[PDB]
Amino acid sequence: MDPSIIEFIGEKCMISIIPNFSNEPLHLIYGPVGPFRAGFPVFVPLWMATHLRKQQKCRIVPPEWMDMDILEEIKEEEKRSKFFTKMPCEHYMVVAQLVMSTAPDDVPRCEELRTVIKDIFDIRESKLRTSIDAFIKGEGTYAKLDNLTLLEIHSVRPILPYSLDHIARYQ
Amino acid sequence: GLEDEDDDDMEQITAQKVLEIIETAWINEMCAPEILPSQTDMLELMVSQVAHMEEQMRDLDKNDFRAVVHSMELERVRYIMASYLRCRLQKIETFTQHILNQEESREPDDKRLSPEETKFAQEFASNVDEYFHKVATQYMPNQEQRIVTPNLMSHVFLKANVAVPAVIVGVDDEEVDMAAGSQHIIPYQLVADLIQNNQAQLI
Amino acid sequence: PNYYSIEDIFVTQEKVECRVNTKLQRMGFLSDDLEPGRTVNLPLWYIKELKVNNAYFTVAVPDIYRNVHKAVCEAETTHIELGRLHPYFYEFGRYLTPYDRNHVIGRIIFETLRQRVRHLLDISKSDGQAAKAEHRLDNIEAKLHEAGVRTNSQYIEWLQMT
Amino acid sequence: MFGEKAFDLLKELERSSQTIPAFDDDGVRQVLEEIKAIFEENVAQASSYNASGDRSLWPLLNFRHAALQRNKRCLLAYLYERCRRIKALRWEFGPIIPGDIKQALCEPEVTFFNNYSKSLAAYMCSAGYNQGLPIDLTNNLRPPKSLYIEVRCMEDYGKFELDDGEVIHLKKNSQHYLPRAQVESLVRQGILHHI
Repeated sequence: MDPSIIEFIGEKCMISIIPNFSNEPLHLIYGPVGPFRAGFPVFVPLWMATHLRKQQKCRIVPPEWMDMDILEEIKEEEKRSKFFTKMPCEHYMVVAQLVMSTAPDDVPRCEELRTVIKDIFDIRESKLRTSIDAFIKGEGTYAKLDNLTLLEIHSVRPILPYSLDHIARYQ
Repeated sequence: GLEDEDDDDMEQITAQKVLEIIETAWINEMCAPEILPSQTDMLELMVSQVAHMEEQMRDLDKNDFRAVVHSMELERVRYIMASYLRCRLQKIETFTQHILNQEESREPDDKRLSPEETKFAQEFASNVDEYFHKVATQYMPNQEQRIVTPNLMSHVFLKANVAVPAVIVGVDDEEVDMAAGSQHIIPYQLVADLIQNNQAQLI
Repeated sequence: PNYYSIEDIFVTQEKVECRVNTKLQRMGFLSDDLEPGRTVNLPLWYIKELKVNNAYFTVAVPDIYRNVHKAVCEAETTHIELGRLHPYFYEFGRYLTPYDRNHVIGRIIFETLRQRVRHLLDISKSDGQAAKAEHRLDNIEAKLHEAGVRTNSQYIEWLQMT
Repeated sequence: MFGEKAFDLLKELERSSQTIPAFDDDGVRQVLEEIKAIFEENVAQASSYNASGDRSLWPLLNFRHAALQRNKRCLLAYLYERCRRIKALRWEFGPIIPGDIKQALCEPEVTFFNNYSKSLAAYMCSAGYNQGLPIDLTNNLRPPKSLYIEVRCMEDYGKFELDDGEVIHLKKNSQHYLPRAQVESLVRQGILHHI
């Protein structure tokens, strides 16, 4: 648990971009990568778009779950979500930060998305405290993940359990 | 025998695939009470892949792009390998007491532990006594209780990977309501069984 | 030889107000003979392993520990206030429980700390400068308190490249 | 005090966080002059007719037992925190640049220190390569670049850079014939937050 440790997890996820070159001094690295030729999309992980966009080589575009409309209806789904809601790729709180950091030289609508993603973030986080104001009787066989994410749950992990076990031992 | 295996065999195993093949065995070792099974195939896995890749780079050692990209990936990998062995080093440096009781129960095969760790363990267990040398060894004890990492109830978070109905398995509690994408939280004593099946996962 | 922690030996020292049932000899640290009944303070180490059924000393509790406050604080488990007149209050029974002969204390302790399962709704942040609420504390809840402050203080650093 | 001081025992290192002037071997001398003052009583009455085999002596046994407990475990702390923080900076460098002093080695700690150094020896041997490639793991993280130039830093002392330069003056203006293998030790000890 760190701000970057889970980027050695999460940053491996995939996006799809367009570079500006022909094939490089080497053409392709033996692996799942596809061939490099300007003017067309190519699918990549995310430990390069950092390296690439600021290397002034190419453009970049996001996945589809980054919008306004889908992330304006998912919240009203979440409002009645007595348990959980829709989960676009399940570590989407970090791709947004590493995209909206550099990318906004060309990306559209680079603030209102921040507005809505925090507006979902806070509501689900405050949800993930009220589990605790009902969690009774040492019920360590009954709890919630059903459409939970990861980037929230490290914000609880060292507080509650590390003491909860040796405390609520009595029941 | 039955070749075409995901290990070093008659087929190409991917850098990203070999990323996967121990990413889980790192992440479960991260958040857990005690030591988990050992693995040693990585050692001739990694350096074989890494050495071939590095010399393939050293041929074309002049470019600016593709050497750095190969190197970046190598760096991430070496990060994960170092972190894995570091955490196991710490947990054995702690759990140097009654690890030895299981190992003298059988000295398991490549499942539980690896030999160099036992080298370390006996090295350290001897050293603490020969440092205690200059405290009380003209009057060292004249005639069990020193244990460090026994506890098996630190509540962890599970990820199920199975039948969306309740696949009931060996575990003490009412493990009902297993799922495909879900979890009902539990501790570690009652479940050190599913994970050795790789049926379930941690986070 | 313990459930260690950095509080290695804030562990077996908590002093009591034990009574006397019958006579003893040669109190040592305080007569190879005495009367039946003379109140005396005692530590917890040597009493840790002297046979609850055996009767040199008696059914014996302290007064904050005596059932009156403790009962009305499993009813005042809403704002039982602590301070530093008894700083740690969270695993005392995790030795002392069975020595009452009136079986009262374990449920009290569990309800009190189940209130911390109810309490720490609020302690979720370090909003600004140094110190906020740093004297209602057992110093085991202080551990996870600092820990949560740490995790939030670094999660903050996550919230952008900051 | 009657078993309290270990929090006082590390206080030689109270300032020594990362701006450390130096370090010392505090707090053992009178404190283990104790232990030979007490064993006399701890084993005075061993199976003796001093009391003709009676129950009353049970506080004495536990007295010895708890005395051993406190002594040994404060010793474990004075050992392990020293090794652990030193292990942090010893992950920030091999025995290239050892401690600021090597005068605060509490004499038997030669075995302790060097064994942990040989921990990393085993680490190097098995890890990195099967034969053992000492795997560059926590310092000198420059992407592949030039091998020989010097640069500016922020005033470290200890002056132990035996690596491959005549005299480089490892401080601010360690600015001399520095090869790559010379400068192979530093990322964080208080040196190059600034090139």
